[PDB]
Amino acid sequence: ECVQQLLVCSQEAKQSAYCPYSHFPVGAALLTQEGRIFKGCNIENACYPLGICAERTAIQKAVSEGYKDFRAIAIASDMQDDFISPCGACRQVMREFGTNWPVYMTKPDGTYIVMTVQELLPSSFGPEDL
Amino acid sequence: ECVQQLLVCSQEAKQSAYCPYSHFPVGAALLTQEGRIFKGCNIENACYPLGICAERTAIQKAVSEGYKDFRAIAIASDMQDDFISPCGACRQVMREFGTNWPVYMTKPDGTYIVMTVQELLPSSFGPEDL
Amino acid sequence: ECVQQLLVCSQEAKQSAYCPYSHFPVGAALLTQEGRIFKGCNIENACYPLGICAERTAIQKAVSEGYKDFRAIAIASDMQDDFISPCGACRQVMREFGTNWPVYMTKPDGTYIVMTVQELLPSSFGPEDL
Amino acid sequence: ECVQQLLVCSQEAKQSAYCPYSHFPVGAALLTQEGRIFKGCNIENACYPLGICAERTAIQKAVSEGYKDFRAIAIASDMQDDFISPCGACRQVMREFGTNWPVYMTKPDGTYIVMTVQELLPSSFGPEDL
Ligand SMILES: O=C1NCC=CCN1[C@@H]1O[C@H](CO)[C@@H](O)[C@H]1O
Ligand SMILES: O=C1NCC=CCN1[C@@H]1O[C@H](CO)[C@@H](O)[C@H]1O
Ligand SMILES: O=C1NCC=CCN1[C@@H]1O[C@H](CO)[C@@H](O)[C@H]1O
Ligand SMILES: O=C1NCC=CCN1[C@@H]1O[C@H](CO)[C@@H](O)[C@H]1O
Ligand SMILES: [Zn+2]
Ligand SMILES: [Zn+2]
Ligand SMILES: [Zn+2]
Ligand SMILES: [Zn+2]
Repeated sequence: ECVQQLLVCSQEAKQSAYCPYSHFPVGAALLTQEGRIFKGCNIENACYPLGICAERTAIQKAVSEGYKDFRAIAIASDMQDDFISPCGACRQVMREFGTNWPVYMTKPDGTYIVMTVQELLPSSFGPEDL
Repeated sequence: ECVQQLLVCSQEAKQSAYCPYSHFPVGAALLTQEGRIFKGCNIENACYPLGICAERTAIQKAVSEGYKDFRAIAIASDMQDDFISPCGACRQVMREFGTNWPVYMTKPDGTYIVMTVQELLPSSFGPEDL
Repeated sequence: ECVQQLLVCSQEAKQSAYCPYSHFPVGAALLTQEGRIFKGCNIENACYPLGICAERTAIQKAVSEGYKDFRAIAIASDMQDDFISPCGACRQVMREFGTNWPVYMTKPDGTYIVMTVQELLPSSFGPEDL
Repeated sequence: ECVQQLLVCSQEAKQSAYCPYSHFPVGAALLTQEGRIFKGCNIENACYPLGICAERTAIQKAVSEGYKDFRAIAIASDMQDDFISPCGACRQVMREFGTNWPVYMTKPDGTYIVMTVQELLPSSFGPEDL
């Protein structure tokens, strides 16, 4: 039941969210095999397209530290009627570093649904096709 | 058996591909409900991130023409041992305009596997969560 | 080939804008050497990072159609105070296909200011750097 | 706070670069007002459009950590002929957090050229335009 640890960490991360345009804060906490946890939030830009997601910010922070072996990730948002699910782009970056690790799509209260990168990105495009 | 029509159109589209960096040409042919077909290819940039996929180029061309109701899309590449599958990002743009339409992931010879946007992007993030 | 054409064409292009999130419509009119014009608009996505600008939509349309020349491009917005300037990303895609050509930053007023791709993105990163 | 620190720190950052596709490593060292430095590298993806630059990786790391100030940033590459300049997209993300601060474009030589965010992206699009 260490999932609990991640969830709180992703809600903490959500606090540093820079989303002045959508006002839709998002946080994520990435867990490596080593046991270290990397936090990330969405970072928008006046030119919407140049923004970045919370999952991407965590993965990129971890990869820049040398951690490329992930065990799981938890996403948090202020949405109530829906679990917070990663977008196609984020699912593609996750895929770059793993196919069988769990993604925790939470709700503000602590409830969540879990799916692996493969389940989220079936018949995925990947490194091997290049 | 009009799928044939799309496939050829996506291979035609693949010819205008501007991929000097990956040398990995990709074409796509989008079919609207009206029956019109929109072609697209990947367009790279020295700064890799600024590039764009073939599916995205077709959808964006169609949307800029007022077509937002899609019936199907076909992707073509020069890859042999794998069907050409859309990346997470492209699956997210498709989702923006439809959840139940077919995506034709072809092979150079004409063989292919088909899946809907939903199957490709399960538990998807979408407009409604905003 | 002529300014007026670009002013009205980029203005019409703005009409197809798919921007339910920003409510900030943008249009683009890319004039090729041949004399053909390509219209483009901003096309947003529920996941902000996956939207795309009017200029890129226009350029991508052109390239996918075989045109990589470009004599000029005009941008338009519903912004009455100040001319819409392209975002750094667009300047970067513009540069991939030339650094001298003009970019017409306009106002609904019909009034405009013009700057070359090179002036918009000085000491730029490009294909030569490989 | 000091040039030398940024030159070596951006150089180390380049070591974590995940660039199996371009084989073009890039490092970034963002100096915050506080005096803390954030390293970043380019992190590519099988789908080129989904990679991310060293500067954005560095900036995003910082912001997610609460820092939105920035006193300067240095870029580094294995490019011995010419200083690496940031791509338009990076300049655009840089601008979102200030337009005056310096950008140190370097050479493995230790030699460099410096230009402000504003000089790199003149007559820029920004948050004020909403
Ligand atoms: O970080 C995200 N992760 C989860 C789900 C959707 C996309 N987002 C962010 O939500 C905002 C609305 O698109 C924008 O800041 C995205 O980066
Ligand atoms: O258009 C694509 N569609 C299908 C599958 C993967 C991603 N690509 C392109 O393949 C190249 C390698 O990433 C790059 O130009 C992408 O835009
Ligand atoms: O097309 C654009 N071109 C010029 C100027 C700004 C960036 N945009 C669009 O404006 C909206 C605000 O970021 C978003 O839909 C962008 O695609
Ligand atoms: O990090 C970068 N910063 C500065 C200069 C160019 C763009 N890049 C990276 O160089 C590679 C070539 O486009 C790709 O991995 C980009 O992310
Ligand atoms: Zn995402
Ligand atoms: Zn794609
Ligand atoms: Zn733009
Ligand atoms: Zn960059």
